[PDB]
Amino acid sequence: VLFSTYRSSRLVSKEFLHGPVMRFRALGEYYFQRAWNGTLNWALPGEYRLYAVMIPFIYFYHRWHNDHTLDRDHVEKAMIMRWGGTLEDVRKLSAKDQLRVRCFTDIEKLYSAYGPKDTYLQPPGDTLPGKDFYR
Amino acid sequence: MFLFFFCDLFWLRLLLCMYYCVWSRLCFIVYFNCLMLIFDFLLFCLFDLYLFVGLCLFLLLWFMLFNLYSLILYYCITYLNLYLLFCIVFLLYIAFLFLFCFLCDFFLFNNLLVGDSFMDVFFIRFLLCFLECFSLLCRCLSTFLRLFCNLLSSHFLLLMFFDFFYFIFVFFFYGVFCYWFILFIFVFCFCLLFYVFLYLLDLFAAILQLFIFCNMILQLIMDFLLFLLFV
Amino acid sequence: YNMLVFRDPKRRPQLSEEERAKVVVNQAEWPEEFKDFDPDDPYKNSPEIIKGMSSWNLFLWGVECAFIYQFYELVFPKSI
Amino acid sequence: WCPEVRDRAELEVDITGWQWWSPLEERRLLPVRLRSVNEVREIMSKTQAKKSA
Amino acid sequence: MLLGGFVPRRFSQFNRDPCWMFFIFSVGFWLGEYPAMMIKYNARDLVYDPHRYVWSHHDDHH
Amino acid sequence: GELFVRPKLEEIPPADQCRGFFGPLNDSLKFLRLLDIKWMMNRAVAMRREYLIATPTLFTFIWMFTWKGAVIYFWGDRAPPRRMDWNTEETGRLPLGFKPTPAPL
Amino acid sequence: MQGSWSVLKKNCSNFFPGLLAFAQQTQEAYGIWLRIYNRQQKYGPTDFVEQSETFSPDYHKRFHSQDKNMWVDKELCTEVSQKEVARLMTYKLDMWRMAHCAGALLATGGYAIPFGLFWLANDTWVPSSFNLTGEELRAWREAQDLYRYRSAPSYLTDTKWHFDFHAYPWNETQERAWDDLFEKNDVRRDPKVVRPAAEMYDGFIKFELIRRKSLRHLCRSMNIPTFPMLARLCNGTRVRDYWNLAWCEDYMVITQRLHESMTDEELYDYAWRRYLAPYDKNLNREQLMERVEDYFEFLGPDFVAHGKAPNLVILTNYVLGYYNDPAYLEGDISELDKNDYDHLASWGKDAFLRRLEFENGPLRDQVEAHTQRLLAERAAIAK
Amino acid sequence: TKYELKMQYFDEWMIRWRKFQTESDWEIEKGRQWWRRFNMAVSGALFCGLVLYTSGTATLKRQYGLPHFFDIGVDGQAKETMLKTLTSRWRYTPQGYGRVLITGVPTYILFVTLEHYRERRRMQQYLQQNTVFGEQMRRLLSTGKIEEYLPVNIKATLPASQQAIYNY
Amino acid sequence: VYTRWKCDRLPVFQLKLFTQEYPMHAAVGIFTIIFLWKHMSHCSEETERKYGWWAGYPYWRDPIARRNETKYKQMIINNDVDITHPKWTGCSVEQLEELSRVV
Amino acid sequence: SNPADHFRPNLKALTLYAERQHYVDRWLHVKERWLAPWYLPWWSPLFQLGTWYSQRSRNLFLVENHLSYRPYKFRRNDEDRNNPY
Ligand SMILES: CCCCCCCCCCCCCCCCCC(=O)OC[C@H](COP(=O)([O-])OCC(O)COP(=O)([O-])OC[C@@H](COC(=O)CCCCCCCCCCCCCCCCC)OC(=O)CCCCCCCCCCCCCCCCC)OC(=O)CCCCCCCCCCCCCCCCC
Ligand SMILES: CCCCCCCCCCCCCCCCCC(=O)OC[C@H](COP(=O)([O-])OCC(O)COP(=O)([O-])OC[C@@H](COC(=O)CCCCCCCCCCCCCCCCC)OC(=O)CCCCCCCCCCCCCCCCC)OC(=O)CCCCCCCCCCCCCCCCC
Ligand SMILES: CCCCCCCCCCCCCCCCCC(=O)OC[C@H](COP(=O)([O-])OCC(O)COP(=O)([O-])OC[C@@H](COC(=O)CCCCCCCCCCCCCCCCC)OC(=O)CCCCCCCCCCCCCCCCC)OC(=O)CCCCCCCCCCCCCCCCC
Ligand SMILES: CCCCCCCCCCCCCCCCCC(=O)OC[C@H](COP(=O)([O-])OCC(O)COP(=O)([O-])OC[C@@H](COC(=O)CCCCCCCCCCCCCCCCC)OC(=O)CCCCCCCCCCCCCCCCC)OC(=O)CCCCCCCCCCCCCCCCC
Ligand SMILES: CCCCCCCCCCCCCCCCCC(=O)OC[C@H](COP(=O)([O-])OCC(O)COP(=O)([O-])OC[C@@H](COC(=O)CCCCCCCCCCCCCCCCC)OC(=O)CCCCCCCCCCCCCCCCC)OC(=O)CCCCCCCCCCCCCCCCC
Ligand SMILES: CCCCCCCCCCCCCCCCCC(=O)OC[C@H](COP(=O)([O-])OCC(O)COP(=O)([O-])OC[C@@H](COC(=O)CCCCCCCCCCCCCCCCC)OC(=O)CCCCCCCCCCCCCCCCC)OC(=O)CCCCCCCCCCCCCCCCC
Ligand SMILES: CCCCCCCCCCCCO[C@@H]1O[C@H](CO)[C@@H](O[C@H]2O[C@H](CO)[C@@H](O)[C@H](O)[C@H]2O)[C@H](O)[C@H]1O
Repeated sequence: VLFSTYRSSRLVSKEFLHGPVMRFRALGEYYFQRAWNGTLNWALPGEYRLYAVMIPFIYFYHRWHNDHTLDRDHVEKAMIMRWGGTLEDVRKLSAKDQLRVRCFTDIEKLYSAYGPKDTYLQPPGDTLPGKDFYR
Repeated sequence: MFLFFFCDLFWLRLLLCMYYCVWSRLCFIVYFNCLMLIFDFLLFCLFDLYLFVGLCLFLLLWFMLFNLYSLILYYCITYLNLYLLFCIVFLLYIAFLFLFCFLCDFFLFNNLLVGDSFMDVFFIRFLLCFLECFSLLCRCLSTFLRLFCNLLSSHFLLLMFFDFFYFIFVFFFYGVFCYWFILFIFVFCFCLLFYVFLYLLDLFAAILQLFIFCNMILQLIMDFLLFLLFV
Repeated sequence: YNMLVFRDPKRRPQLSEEERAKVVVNQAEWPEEFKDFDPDDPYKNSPEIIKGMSSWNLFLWGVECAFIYQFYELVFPKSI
Repeated sequence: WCPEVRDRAELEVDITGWQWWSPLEERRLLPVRLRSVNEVREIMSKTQAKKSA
Repeated sequence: MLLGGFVPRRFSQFNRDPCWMFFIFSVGFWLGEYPAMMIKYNARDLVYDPHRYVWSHHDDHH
Repeated sequence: GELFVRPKLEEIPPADQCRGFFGPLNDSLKFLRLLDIKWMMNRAVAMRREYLIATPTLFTFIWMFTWKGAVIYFWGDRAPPRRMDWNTEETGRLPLGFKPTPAPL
Repeated sequence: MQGSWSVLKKNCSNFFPGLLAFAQQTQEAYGIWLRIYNRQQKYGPTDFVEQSETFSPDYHKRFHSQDKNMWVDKELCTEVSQKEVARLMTYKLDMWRMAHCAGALLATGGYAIPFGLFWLANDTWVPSSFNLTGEELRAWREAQDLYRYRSAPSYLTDTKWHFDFHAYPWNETQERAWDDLFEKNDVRRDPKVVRPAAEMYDGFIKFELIRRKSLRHLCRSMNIPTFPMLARLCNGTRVRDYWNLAWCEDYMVITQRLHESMTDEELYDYAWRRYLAPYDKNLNREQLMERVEDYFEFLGPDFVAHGKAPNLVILTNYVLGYYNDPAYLEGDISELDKNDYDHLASWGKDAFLRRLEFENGPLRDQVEAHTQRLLAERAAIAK
Repeated sequence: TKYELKMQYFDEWMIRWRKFQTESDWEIEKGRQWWRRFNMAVSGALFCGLVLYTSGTATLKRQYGLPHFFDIGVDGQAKETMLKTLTSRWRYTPQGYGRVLITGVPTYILFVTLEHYRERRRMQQYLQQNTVFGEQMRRLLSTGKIEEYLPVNIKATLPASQQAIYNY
Repeated sequence: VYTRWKCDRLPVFQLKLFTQEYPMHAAVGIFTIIFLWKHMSHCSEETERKYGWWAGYPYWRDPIARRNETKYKQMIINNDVDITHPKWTGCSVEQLEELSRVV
Repeated sequence: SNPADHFRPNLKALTLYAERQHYVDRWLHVKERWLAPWYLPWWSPLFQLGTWYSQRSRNLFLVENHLSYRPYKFRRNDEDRNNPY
């Protein structure tokens, strides 16, 4: 009696936002409602242009998220640990120095397991600072 | 501890809303055998043998939205955890098993005692019944383990190969301008071939693994179905 | 033909050879977009979406976007 | 504007009748067609002979 | 299901459809980001961090 | 697999024909039928009541795979240690001079 | 039917008088049922009294057997009249709904009060005794008929789809009976043509093998509460008892020709309890008599001869076919002159659409000929 | 009276402070467990009896008739005796919801009543205890709140090797 | 005609689906949810340090310590707890004052 | 290691902590508040459903007499195998 269990109990008029809804449905139907757009379990459509458009967009936004939110944490950790162990110590550097450090981190990422090991293993006799430099 | 997070399907949910506000026919299904259990006419079953269709279709859609799109770089399989897959398979398998057990028909289990009366009951048939009862749960575990391991291994291999390709492409492309350009060209062609092969293999394997995942459940259901003949 | 895994659909013939031979071709009635129609290149005369925008121009636009993405921090670095 | 089909389809699906093929009913109804005039003559003749006897 | 749709015959036809225009733009981005990395990460003036031996992920995960 | 039809009363062999671990438990040994598990299994197979063998097994597995497995894993009592920390039975008692509150009345 | 404030006020006003009337009807119906049960236990067949077990051939689950667990008392008129039987049936329905409500109340204590408010706002599940005037009774009957309309088509479709998908009729007469059984109420079904479907479905599914979902749909269509449904042998027992009483009353009427002497309102009620005559159809005595005679004919001579009714599943489908109204169609035909995809006109046709129009348009033959000739020339040049 | 609402807090506190559980409280809880098992057994016996009484005549004949699994002779005698006893008199043999109610409602009522009165008995037992648990129970029933860290406030007894904390 | 999926609103259809179509599955899912929240809903501080942080635990600020400090300050302030009580310190107030004067 | 780190959820937003004691006590208070009113008799199935299973589990915990030691569920460090405390 308070709320109807039937979808027929309308809450708005039939003409509410008709135009924008028609534009949205036109956007949806033009490429999808076609004979050659036969989906595989609703997930893989038959239209080539759908792939061609959606794959790049998905990759783009995922990459933006990864670069500006996820890998940034590793980069900041490397900068902090290698240059004082504190955020203020890193901020004591200039922007150019931070750029150099971050690009070296990118180098390390690109090398991964297929590259020289002197980037993280100190050869004997090297004059550069060791692990106990800030301790 | 309460962690608040989100799945990686929001754009796909948006696309589903956009492209399925109007009806469309479906004619290609990853696991079609859930719709055709009976192949000989005049055979019928009093049990709700078509109850699995909706769950099958939804599971296929969900796992396809995750796994197939995971081939795109940086796409996350949010559900990729061993025990979470265990929970999913537990739900489905144990629900169907308890549906069969709540029927309170003990004769349904007569086939568990393998063999004929000729075989010794205690030393052969009983041991076989023990093994088969164990094998049901083992089938559940194998289903979930297979689904987990396939994705894990495929994506590990893809990540490693992509790392190697990035390394050689970035730090050895200058060889194109050098006298050893032929070696680099050969390596680059091999890497492209490997890239294409891996992508095709992963695409096929995802769908096939989903097919097998649904087929294990359907086999569980079919092992306890009995068909009457119309007269 | 194919572009990677995307294959161009081909219409199956519906007329028999006898009936087909009796058909008179009059390209004057055909649209200007499809004249000297070639199954192996049906879009050769198709109009460009944007006049003067070549495919190479878009490819170069993407390359420039990538170069910007990789080099902007080299010219306008920002502190942590 | 074809309500019978709509209602039958919706009811079949709502009662777990997902399948969209009915080979048996089609086999029962596939050969149905309006008869020719000669067939009508013959069938009326059989009906008339039946009524007479 | 890969049933049909517009298929450019060659590169020059990618401009005959907006979707393929976006696709070729994306391909250009993809392929041109590699030369950029070559130039940036093989530069003469690129210098390894002096404190690279102070800390590494290898010690952390170990 | 196929439909199961219960045997008729006339199709059920006599109890004396059943065999135990060593041999039939005929007259003067009938009361041993209760204790011989193999004889009971053979009798059930002869009477087509095979479920009595299969139903307890499967259910047991389920009961272990579902409820007792985790109960044992999370709340089970592990093996006792060599040096055992027994209870001195000194804790809990109220101290001398304490005035406990009155009980409800 | 949806709940409303007017019905809520009606049921709140008549709550206590309704309860008192229900108690009086309970006493009367207990007396009637005591008579009937004593007669059944004394003169009933051995199988019926002993409750013989009938198990399914697949999972060996017991259920009521129409032949053995249902018995028509041909000599019940001596002890119990037709009106008493109808009163018992109506009270059985009302008592079922009241019992479910009371069970909810006992289970949930005082937290069922808002659910009681939802209950009194609708006449679907209130007893008939809550109506103290003709208009209230008419509204209550309308609500019951609405529920029957809501529920029956699902049951009919379940039966028809399962049979047609898993089996086919043996002979032409069975085919005609099966096809004509599920026709809409706007056409008149000949019981003689339809009867063989009973034997065919007995060959397919007897009442003893009825599935739980189909049983739920049937109980919905019979205004029998379904929550908690529980095992299928409870509402199945309810259905068996109701139809056994109905068959006893039907035998009494057929033997004594009571329906001819039955008045208009009583005849309408008698048809309604058989799910033959909706009140919203405003049927006259001629139509009611036609439907009742068709029902008796469908029961067949064997019902009088031996008290054996046709298959209960098919009987329920046949009677509920009167609540299977034709699919609604509203709107003038002129509406078919409009267009549905005008909003896409602004988008035009892309290159692929233009190609498809060119190839498959009125010039399709010319394009096909040109393409085939060009391909043949290229193939010849290649060779 | 609803004793469970009061006793849930006390049980949780005892679990949190189970170190101060004297052997008397442990015996009380063991007795509670034993009485729960006894109530389960008697309720199950009542349910089985009601089921047997309401069972159909043909069902009883099938269950307590031939064949005999063991065929010792005592089995057949007992089955025949029970069958004759049940089938001699008239028995109300309902089906469906009626049998459900008849078999369950008495069982549920018996089990619930026994458990509730045993909970009241346990509350009384803990009230009569002269331990810190009894004092906590009395304080809970008096003030209506559970006073945590009570054992260390009133300095409840500790082992001789752990009295240093009270040394103040 | 009436169909659950077309005529009923979404909550009603959800209840019907999981009560008269897939009730056992819902029951099993609820059982599993309860199990997970009863046995797999805890994480120790050491576990958080080892695996709980994307790039690793930042020991240089120890956010766990700050979190616990805020927690305990809030609890003490809201509940009016005397942290100088002998039970917390194991010694009398006078002994505490003597120790403060000593150190 | 690094490849293994790619298999993590990428949209973590917030983490909340709560002691078992606190929210268990709050749940018990809610249950008492909803089961206290007189119009819900103690013999109702709802009340028994609410109370009996919890009482049984707590009694089983109290009756437990194990010869081994069960480390505290909510220690600060549960990763060291050779330190149950
Ligand atoms: C203290 C800080 C705050 C936090 C407090 C938290 C308290 C927690 C208490 C303790 C809980 C313990 C247990 C926790 C377990 C968690 C498990 C978990 O997360 O699992 C992952 C799992 C992830 O699932 P998933 O696969 O990602 O899908 C779920 C998604 O929601 C998507 O699924 P879906 O799409 O299927 O969902 C259906 C969807 C269908 O699709 C849609 O409807 C589309 C929209 C989707 C919205 C939901 C997605 C949210 C996306 C991210 C946030 C969006 C932006 C927010 C901006 C915030 C800015 C600060 O519809 C909806 O979502 C319905 C809601 C729509 C709201 C629309 C509001 C319109 C307002 C307009 C106002 C206009 C005013 C005009 C005035 C003009 C004046 C002139 O999460 C869940 O399943 C849900 C967990 C929820 C558990 C309950 C938590 C308690 C409730 C908290 C509410 C807090 C409200 C106050 C916040 C105020 C701001 C700070
Ligand atoms: C205080 C403690 C409470 C405990 C907790 C309870 C929680 C709630 C559960 C439900 C309790 C019952 C609610 C009241 C029902 C009304 C009485 C009744 O049976 O109506 C007849 C009617 C029988 O239905 P049927 O399908 O026709 O029966 C087929 C038989 O063949 C029928 O046989 P027939 O064909 O030969 O015909 C016989 C018929 C012939 O009679 C007639 O035709 C005359 C009319 C007689 C019935 C009149 C019923 C009137 C109902 C309305 C009452 C007024 C409500 C007012 C509401 C507003 C108030 C302001 O007479 C009968 O109907 C007799 C049926 C058998 C008696 C059943 C009662 C047994 C329990 C009572 C004794 C307990 C003793 C305890 C001793 C303790 C020792 C330690 O009952 C029903 O409609 C069934 C109940 C429907 C709801 C079911 C809900 C689920 C139940 C699950 C229970 C599981 C066990 C318990 C534990 C639960 C844990 C989860
Ligand atoms: C004084 C009176 C006299 C004395 C008393 C007498 C006895 C009375 C009691 C007995 C009465 C029986 C008859 C009742 C009939 C009416 C039933 C009914 O409800 O009809 C639907 C009724 C309308 O009926 P109608 O319009 O007449 O249509 C009837 C048709 O025939 C349509 O019919 P239909 O058949 O299509 O509808 C059926 C539908 C009925 O359902 C519905 O229609 C759903 C109703 C709810 C829909 C809610 C939608 C709105 C949601 C809003 C969400 C919040 C929004 C935001 C709020 C912000 C606030 C600030 O579906 C079902 O039947 C499903 C049943 C599901 C059963 C669930 C069983 C679970 C068992 C668990 C598993 C156990 C397994 C075993 C485990 C064993 C372990 C040992 O629905 C409503 O009126 C909706 C009311 C919504 C109220 C507001 C939203 C909820 C407010 C909650 C407040 C909470 C406050 C406390 C919060 C504390 C927080 C800490
Ligand atoms: C998009 C998001 C939207 C929001 C989503 C919300 C989130 C949902 C997530 C999960 C949803 C799925 C959950 C599924 C769970 C598993 C279900 C399952 O296994 O079912 C098996 C199975 C399926 O049921 P079925 O009988 O086969 O048919 C179900 C169909 O729906 C029957 O359909 P039908 O068409 O055949 O019959 C239609 C009609 C037929 O008409 C009738 O039958 C006549 C009227 C009957 C009235 C009821 C009679 C009851 C008789 C006694 C029942 C036994 C009592 C046992 C003892 C009590 C235990 C508490 O029946 C009705 O209209 C039923 C009306 C019921 C209205 C209440 C529905 C729930 C609304 C929420 C209210 C409670 C909120 C609590 C939480 C909030 C607190 C602040 O369930 C049963 O066997 C039923 C047992 C019922 C036992 C009582 C309920 C136990 C649960 C605890 C109750 C707690 C009450 C708290 C009170 C307030 C305290 C403060
Ligand atoms: C129909 C369903 C079909 C579908 C099935 C679908 C599922 C698959 C099936 C498998 C199950 C999967 C698991 C799913 C999860 C379900 C939940 C779960 O597992 O929870 C377990 C969970 C395990 O407990 P826990 O939480 O781990 O805590 C462990 C503690 O032990 C807890 O401590 P507590 O304080 O709670 O006490 C528990 C107590 C439970 O037991 C008791 O409380 C006491 C006994 C209760 C008896 C109940 C009534 C039985 C019938 C009475 C008599 C009827 C006939 C009367 C007429 C007689 C005329 C002569 O057990 C014990 O502690 C063991 C005591 C044993 C004493 C033995 C003393 C020695 C002498 C007796 C034995 C040796 C005799 C030798 C004779 C030799 C002759 C030559 O709960 C329980 O098992 C205990 C609570 C529930 C008890 C229910 C009692 C009734 C059980 C049904 C009996 C009738 C049906 C079976 C026969 C059917 C024949 C056709
Ligand atoms: C908040 C409340 C919470 C409540 C919790 C309790 C559970 C829920 C309560 C009730 C809920 C309502 C709905 C219940 C189901 C309704 C089923 C139904 O529709 O039946 C219709 C049906 C009526 O139809 P009918 O045509 O008259 O007769 C049926 C036909 O024969 C049918 O013909 P058929 O062809 O189908 O014949 C086959 C039929 C034949 O059976 C029958 O139908 C006859 C009636 C049942 C007989 C059951 C007893 C069998 C003998 C037991 C012997 C035990 C000995 C143990 C000795 C131990 C010594 C140490 O079925 C069977 O063969 C099944 C046999 C049972 C197998 C049990 C297997 C259990 C495996 C256990 C696995 C392990 C568990 C964990 C570990 C435990 C140990 C550590 O009703 C019945 O026959 C009886 C219904 C009884 C309902 C249950 C009453 C509940 C009372 C509760 C009291 C305690 C409350 C505790 C509360 C605690 C605080 C909250
Ligand atoms: C409807 C039934 C109503 C019954 C009413 C009461 C009937 C008369 C009393 C019955 C007997 C009571 O006697 C009962 O004996 C058992 C031992 O066997 C005691 O039990 C004691 O020893 C057993 C030995 O295993 C321990 O497990 C248990 O922890 C301990 O409490 C009970 O504490 C006592 O209460």
